[PDB]
Amino acid sequence: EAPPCYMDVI
Amino acid sequence: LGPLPPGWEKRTDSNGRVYFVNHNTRITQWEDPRSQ
Repeated sequence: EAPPCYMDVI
Repeated sequence: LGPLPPGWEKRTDSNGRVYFVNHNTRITQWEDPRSQ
């Protein structure tokens, strides 16, 4: 898996 | 060991998994940048 998309992060 | 490089921030996702975000490049990754 990958970590969340930045634009989901912020 | 050592501060994060400028731009970087440690977070935890909604399941409890630690990741790292680089606010300059807008990339998130599991790997500690200090290990790289």
